[PDB]
Amino acid sequence: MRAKWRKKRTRRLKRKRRKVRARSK
Amino acid sequence: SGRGAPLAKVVFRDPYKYRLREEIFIANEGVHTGQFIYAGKKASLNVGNVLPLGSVPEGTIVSNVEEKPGDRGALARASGNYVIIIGHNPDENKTRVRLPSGAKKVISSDARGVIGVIAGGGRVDKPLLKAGRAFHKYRLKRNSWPKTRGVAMNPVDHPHGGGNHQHIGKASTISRGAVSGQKAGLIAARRTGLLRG
Amino acid sequence: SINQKLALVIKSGKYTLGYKSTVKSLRQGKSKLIIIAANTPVLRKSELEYYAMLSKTKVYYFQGGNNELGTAVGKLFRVGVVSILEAGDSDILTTLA
Amino acid sequence: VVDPFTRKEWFDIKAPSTFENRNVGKTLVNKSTGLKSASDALKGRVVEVCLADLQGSEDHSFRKIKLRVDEVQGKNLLTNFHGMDFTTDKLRSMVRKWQTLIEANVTVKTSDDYVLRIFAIAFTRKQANQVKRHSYAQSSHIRAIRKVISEILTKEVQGSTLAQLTSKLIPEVINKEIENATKDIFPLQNIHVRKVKLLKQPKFDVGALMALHG
Amino acid sequence: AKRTKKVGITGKYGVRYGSSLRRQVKKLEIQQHARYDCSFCGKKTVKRGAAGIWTCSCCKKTVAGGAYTVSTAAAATVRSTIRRLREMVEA
Amino acid sequence: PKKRASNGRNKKGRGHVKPVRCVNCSKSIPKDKAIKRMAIRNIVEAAAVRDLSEASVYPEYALPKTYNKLHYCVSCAIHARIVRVRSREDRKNRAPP
Amino acid sequence: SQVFGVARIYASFNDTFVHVTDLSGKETIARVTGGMKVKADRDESSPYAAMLAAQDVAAKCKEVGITAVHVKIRATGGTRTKTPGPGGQAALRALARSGLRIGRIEDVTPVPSDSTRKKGGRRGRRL
RNA sequence: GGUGAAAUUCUUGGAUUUAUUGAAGACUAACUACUGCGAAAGCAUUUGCCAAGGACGUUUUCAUUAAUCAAGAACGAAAGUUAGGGGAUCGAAGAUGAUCAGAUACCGUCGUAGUCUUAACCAUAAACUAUGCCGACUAGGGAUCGGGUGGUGUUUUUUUAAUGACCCACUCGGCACCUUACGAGAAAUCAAAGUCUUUGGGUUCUGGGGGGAGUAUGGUCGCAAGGCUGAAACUUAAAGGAAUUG
Ligand SMILES: [Mg+2]
Ligand SMILES: [Mg+2]
Ligand SMILES: [Mg+2]
Ligand SMILES: [Mg+2]
Ligand SMILES: [Mg+2]
Ligand SMILES: [Mg+2]
Ligand SMILES: [Mg+2]
Ligand SMILES: [Mg+2]
Ligand SMILES: [Mg+2]
Ligand SMILES: [Mg+2]
Ligand SMILES: [Mg+2]
Ligand SMILES: [Mg+2]
Ligand SMILES: [Mg+2]
Ligand SMILES: [Mg+2]
Ligand SMILES: [Mg+2]
Ligand SMILES: [Mg+2]
Ligand SMILES: [Mg+2]
Ligand SMILES: [Mg+2]
Ligand SMILES: [Mg+2]
Ligand SMILES: [Mg+2]
Ligand SMILES: [Mg+2]
Ligand SMILES: [Mg+2]
Ligand SMILES: [Mg+2]
Ligand SMILES: [Mg+2]
Ligand SMILES: [Mg+2]
Ligand SMILES: [Mg+2]
Ligand SMILES: [Mg+2]
Ligand SMILES: [Mg+2]
Ligand SMILES: [Mg+2]
Ligand SMILES: [Mg+2]
Ligand SMILES: [Mg+2]
Ligand SMILES: [Mg+2]
Ligand SMILES: [Mg+2]
Ligand SMILES: [Mg+2]
Ligand SMILES: [Mg+2]
Ligand SMILES: [Mg+2]
Ligand SMILES: [Mg+2]
Ligand SMILES: [Mg+2]
Ligand SMILES: [Mg+2]
Ligand SMILES: [Mg+2]
Ligand SMILES: [Zn+2]
Ligand SMILES: [Zn+2]
Repeated sequence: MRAKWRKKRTRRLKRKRRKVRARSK
Repeated sequence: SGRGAPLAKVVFRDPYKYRLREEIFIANEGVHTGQFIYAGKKASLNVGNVLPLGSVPEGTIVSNVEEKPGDRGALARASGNYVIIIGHNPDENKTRVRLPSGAKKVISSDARGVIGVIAGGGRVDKPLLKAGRAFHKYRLKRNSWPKTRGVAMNPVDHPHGGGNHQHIGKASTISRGAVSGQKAGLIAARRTGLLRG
Repeated sequence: SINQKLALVIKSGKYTLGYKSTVKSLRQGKSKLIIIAANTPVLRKSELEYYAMLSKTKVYYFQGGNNELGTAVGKLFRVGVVSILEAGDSDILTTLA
Repeated sequence: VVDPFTRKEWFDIKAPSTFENRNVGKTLVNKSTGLKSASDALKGRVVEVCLADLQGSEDHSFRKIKLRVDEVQGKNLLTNFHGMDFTTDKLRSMVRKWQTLIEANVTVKTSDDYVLRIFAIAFTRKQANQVKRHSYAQSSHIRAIRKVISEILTKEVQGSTLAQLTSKLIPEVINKEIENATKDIFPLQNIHVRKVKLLKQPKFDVGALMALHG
Repeated sequence: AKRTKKVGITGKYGVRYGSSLRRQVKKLEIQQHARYDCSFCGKKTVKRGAAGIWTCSCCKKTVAGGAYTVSTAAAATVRSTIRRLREMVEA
Repeated sequence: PKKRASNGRNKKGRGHVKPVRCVNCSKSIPKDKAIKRMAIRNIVEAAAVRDLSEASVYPEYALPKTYNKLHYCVSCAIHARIVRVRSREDRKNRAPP
Repeated sequence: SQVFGVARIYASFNDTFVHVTDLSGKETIARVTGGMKVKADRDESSPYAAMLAAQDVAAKCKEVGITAVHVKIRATGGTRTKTPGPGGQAALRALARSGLRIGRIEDVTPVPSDSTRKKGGRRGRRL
């Protein structure tokens, strides 16, 4: 749970939420 | 017309008769109308000037340079291109030079070149944007445009022709020792696929 | 100083600028020293140089071009040549090399 | 498998007249066989020697000097000046901490047309009565100290021929003359012309060489 | 008013060819239509002819130069390198 | 808790210093933090000089020292003999030997 | 009355070099390196290997006529070590006690006014 | 060659090493420090031009013009983005030789982008003194950088001067340091982190248990990577700070 990487993951897996809410148009 | 670089019309008096012989050079970046140009072994080292290669120090940047002496210019004539001199061998005078393509090469130290860089550099940095822009490009060059892929023809017309899908079928890298009618594709290629260099 | 020996000249003295005024300044011998910009053509330069020998008027060549000399005399236009007529209370007439 | 040394021959080296001890040593070259001109394999070589050897005394035990082989008069190699440098120990021992280094260079051309770069070194020293431990210069003194040094270094070349420069270097004369110009600006201790490098040479003129043979 | 946010001169092209390509020629169309100062008469009156042909309005010197600007960075450097070399054969 | 008043090491009043490279490790380290030590030694170890004394021509020849300045990162410096962990109250001392 | 060559050792780690040449440097005479007197693949740097190297070196220096030698020891340098390998001392001593006349030694290891990046990454060679 | 030791690689077309040269691009060693400068980010080769700045000096000048600041602006390491140059070195990716139970890690050889640069973006770092700025006051001591003042003072010896260097003494201003607390603090420690329950000199920002979460949503900036602003359901009795003994 190194913050640097609990936070890389937090972004890796939040642009994914952004890029999948645009499929749903 | 049809040349990226511009040309310099340069006039000299005739040494052996009372007239003018005008010469048609390729313009090096920086020479201007009304400039004086100096041509020959003792001519000084400034852009515009033609000198034999053995008479220019190692590092000089030159264009329109001869392969054999007196051929009047073979290497490095297109816009923005030049050759660097890398060294000398005054025993049987030869001069090593690097060409635009990155090829090194040795040529007779009497081979003349013009100091500086061919004008018009950077031409190929602008997107053509439009078929027509390239229509008129080859309008003034030769009937080589446009190009239909062989894969879109019938097998009567091209090694790549035919088939119920558009596909090449055998490998597309062709032996160098192939024969006319068979050399379509990547002739004598030695690798292939996207580079790492 | 170096360059502002011209700031002296415009206040404490009289000057004229441009080519065909500094031949009228020179055929009449009443010009003590002229300054020539760097980019004024060579043919122009040797004409003002010949008027120098005939008027016993010595000459200075300038680091910048005609765009730079204009601002050097606080003018807002290009000036290829300038003629000094009186230093008056300046420092330039004597002190040069 | 052939012992390539038996095909090789010795040539003794004589230095310029400007040096006390002229005959130095010997070198080696393959013998002049068919189209092989060992003369050409000889000229162009260079060798560096401590000034202790050229002048016998050891107060120039630093200061190596290079020398290059020009025309050979048959089995003797007459050589000409090529360049001088401070051995790295002498150099690295002058750069003690807690004191300011000063350096300058200037590329000048000599009476005989020789263009060359010459390097000066100098370290500020403490004044005798000092109580603070460092004796640093002040960057305006350094600029001033730098300015005067380049003027004398330039004035001595072109106010001297190259051979004259050899004549005026072995005595370390210009160190004093630089010491006699910066005395009023800051103390300074290790004033030295640290290096001399030959950048270009004129047409041969073998006459100048044979002036250095006796 | 400000006529447009970013397209600038490439408004003529409208919506076609892709924005990045349009942005790529905007750069060079500004360069090539610019008025360059004259190295001879000091006037901002040099404008491109054909590619590589730069010529001043009044003083009418013509300079062979870049395809879209009057002096490519490469030729500026080359002028440096030759000077550095010339300044040495001069010594 | 803050272990040293020098924070890491000896930089007060600039903000950024510049990096050097450990001679053993190659690691980047700010110059003010590096552990510095001079290897001032002769080119001869214990003995081997009077085994070379009569081996030399040149009656009068001094002994040239071989100079080289060394920078250590913290980790290397600790792992060699260069510095050692010190007590709490012993860390405030700048006596070399 | 005595004659001269120049020594030129290279005290690297992983190896030490000993080869002498005309005071010119151009024409050289027998090179022998520390990895010719061992074949363990590792200890080519070792002092023992350097001794056997100088001893086999000086013998060839006698066979042609080198009375004496000036020496120029040299670490790797560049951006790499500046501190000379362990088989430098051993070769030099194994050269005096070998019977050549000497004097005028310099450390010629190359050092930059510095420049160009060092290998390792900024976290250093970590093991 | 490289390494703990190896191997990948190179080599009788002579490598490695030597000597003589040449090119290219980055860097600015040693000198380099409890030293300087800058609003901060940061700035170390020479010289030239260009504007700028603090401190000091001052029986010059205006006279309250000032402190701190929602809104709004400039600058902002490294990496990253777009285009041209440049591309020696190092080198995310990658490729490989090892090591390993595995080892697309550490170590070894390569190596793309990158590293430099111009023209545009980006706006963030343990961007740290983890200490807002202005003002006032309250201990002891020795150094140092700048500027000034003083002395039959040492050398400069140019004869003595006079400067520069130095010495001693003062002082204004700055980077810091030592001792100590009389005071502060949970303590580590602190000359401010003091002049506070004996609680008020002026002002700006931020925090209110731990998670969830800098997430969701709206807005906005960005080409993008992302930045700025920013919840709630829900869950939990501790997380946490400093020190003590083992
Ligand atoms: Mg097609
Ligand atoms: Mg069809
Ligand atoms: Mg067919
Ligand atoms: Mg086929
Ligand atoms: Mg087909
Ligand atoms: Mg298809
Ligand atoms: Mg297909
Ligand atoms: Mg008129
Ligand atoms: Mg801790
Ligand atoms: Mg400051
Ligand atoms: Mg910082
Ligand atoms: Mg050193
Ligand atoms: Mg090895
Ligand atoms: Mg470890
Ligand atoms: Mg070789
Ligand atoms: Mg460079
Ligand atoms: Mg300083
Ligand atoms: Mg430096
Ligand atoms: Mg705001
Ligand atoms: Mg940045
Ligand atoms: Mg950046
Ligand atoms: Mg690029
Ligand atoms: Mg690269
Ligand atoms: Mg590498
Ligand atoms: Mg990998
Ligand atoms: Mg690796
Ligand atoms: Mg980039
Ligand atoms: Mg912004
Ligand atoms: Mg922040
Ligand atoms: Mg903070
Ligand atoms: Mg506070
Ligand atoms: Mg205060
Ligand atoms: Mg106090
Ligand atoms: Mg003072
Ligand atoms: Mg005084
Ligand atoms: Mg006094
Ligand atoms: Mg909470
Ligand atoms: Mg949002
Ligand atoms: Mg519980
Ligand atoms: Mg704790
Ligand atoms: Zn014009
Ligand atoms: Zn380390």
